[PDB]
Amino acid sequence: RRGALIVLEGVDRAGKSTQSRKLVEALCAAGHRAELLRFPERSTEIGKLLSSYLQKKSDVEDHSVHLLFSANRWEQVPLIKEKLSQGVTLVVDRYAFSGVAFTGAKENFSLDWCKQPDVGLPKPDLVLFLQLQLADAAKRGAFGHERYENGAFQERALRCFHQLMKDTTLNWKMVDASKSIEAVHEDIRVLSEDAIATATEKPLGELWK
Amino acid sequence: RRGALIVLEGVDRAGKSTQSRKLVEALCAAGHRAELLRFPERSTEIGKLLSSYLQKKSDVEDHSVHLLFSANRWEQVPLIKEKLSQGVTLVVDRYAFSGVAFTGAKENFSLDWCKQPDVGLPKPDLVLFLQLQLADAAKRGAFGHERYENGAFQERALRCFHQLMKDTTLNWKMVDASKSIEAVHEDIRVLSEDAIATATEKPLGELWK
Ligand SMILES: Nc1ncnc2c1ncn2[C@@H]1O[C@H](COP(=O)(O)OP(=O)(O)O)[C@@H](O)[C@H]1O
Ligand SMILES: Nc1ncnc2c1ncn2[C@@H]1O[C@H](COP(=O)(O)OP(=O)(O)O)[C@@H](O)[C@H]1O
Ligand SMILES: Cc1cn([C@H]2C[C@H](O)[C@@H](COP(=O)(O)O)O2)c(=O)[nH]c1=O
Ligand SMILES: Cc1cn([C@H]2C[C@H](O)[C@@H](COP(=O)(O)O)O2)c(=O)[nH]c1=O
Ligand SMILES: [Mg+2]
Ligand SMILES: [Mg+2]
Ligand SMILES: [Mg+2]
Repeated sequence: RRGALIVLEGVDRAGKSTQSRKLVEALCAAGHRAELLRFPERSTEIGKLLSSYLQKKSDVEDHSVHLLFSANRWEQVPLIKEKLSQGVTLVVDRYAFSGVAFTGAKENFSLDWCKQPDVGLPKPDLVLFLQLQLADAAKRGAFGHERYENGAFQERALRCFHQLMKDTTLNWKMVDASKSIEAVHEDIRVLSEDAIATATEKPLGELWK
Repeated sequence: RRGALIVLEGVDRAGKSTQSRKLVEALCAAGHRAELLRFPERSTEIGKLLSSYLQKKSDVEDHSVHLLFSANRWEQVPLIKEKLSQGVTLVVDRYAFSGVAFTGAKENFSLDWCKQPDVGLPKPDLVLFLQLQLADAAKRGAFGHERYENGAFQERALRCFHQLMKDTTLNWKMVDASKSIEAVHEDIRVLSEDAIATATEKPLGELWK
């Protein structure tokens, strides 16, 4: 019976990476086959160009870089489909919603244009959005030095995330990411176990189509 | 007064590269400022991944590779816009129509999906399509060893080129590429001088939007 495709999204410092790793751990301890994936996936050739751009070691024209982030996803599709088909649940730290939110926060990029490259990807069974006080999120240390890590940019991407949340065909769940690490974890684990039990029942969908 | 953006398209061996170089030469000898561009532009980091894929030194998932060909274009947009704004006419050996025709010849790729990444690019003032007997085109030596260089694939891309030709908002001109090199050249040169004279009159357009 297939695994579920579970995505964690949220603004920076909302706890996506910590909860993603802890969810895989709890799922494996509850006897599921589960694995962690992340985007961008920095180890391929595309991913290294992307990693360079984000660290500001290089600049890349905005359209091209949007397309590189989408291709980075499509190159892992064969692996995603295979693992799900084998009953492995995949927990993914960011996906195409981050792709659309971060480019669409830039001037002159329509939401529509930014979604197209990602149309057709494996459609998540569950899209968790980790909500946190952008401020009460800055009290989570301090913006890193990477591109996009500043307040104003974060605010334009959060609006984009909110447009994408009006999709009713995507199973979006909000999570209050202000609680402790263990409490966020328990909320996430329960919605994920629920999605996994239903997933083995419907075919993997296609994103935005 | 801006330069014109002139694109040459056609199936393999139709003479796109030879006519492109000869057109730039004739335009420069007639006192215009003109330069040659080609896609893919193999000297950037993206272009090297693309060059590797085409030579079959590497394989790349079909969606990702489509997106890489489009990003390769967008990374030269700043340069395209600047040169045109300075009165330099640009002669481009293949553009987004080849991008759409070659991926859309693959199974399960809609024309619509394949056009999106390229929506918004600098809109050619003149799109020359070099028509030639796919057969009478094989008498132009023999298919190279690169990807896509086979009859059946060429036939599916020619159908895609034909769908794209129903656009009425693109100034498409057919050229009979079966004649000699010098005769094709003279036909091309005259339509290009004509487009250059009108171009200095309307703003550079946006492709497919
Ligand atoms: N619920 C939480 N409460 C407090 N600190 C947290 C919480 N979740 C994560 N942290 C810490 O906040 C920082 C950002 O967490 P991280 O998982 O990297 O978030 P993201 O991937 O969303 O940026 C890290 O130091 C992490 O350990
Ligand atoms: N009109 C023409 N007639 C005959 N041979 C031609 C003609 N144009 C080009 N050639 C030759 O055909 C081959 C393919 O031409 P080329 O310009 O590389 O086409 P493309 O870029 O469309 O593949 C080359 O050997 C070229 O010199
Ligand atoms: C997956 C993805 C991430 N991003 C962003 C969000 C973050 O700023 C950055 C990577 O950050 P991270 O290490 O916090 O996950 O890249 C895009 O701009 N496009 C994309 O497709
Ligand atoms: C520009 C472009 C070319 N192509 C193709 C057409 C040719 O097979 C190949 C490059 O060939 P060339 O050296 O004959 O111009 O790449 C795509 O598949 N996508 C694209 O965006
Ligand atoms: Mg993280
Ligand atoms: Mg559309
Ligand atoms: Mg050529």
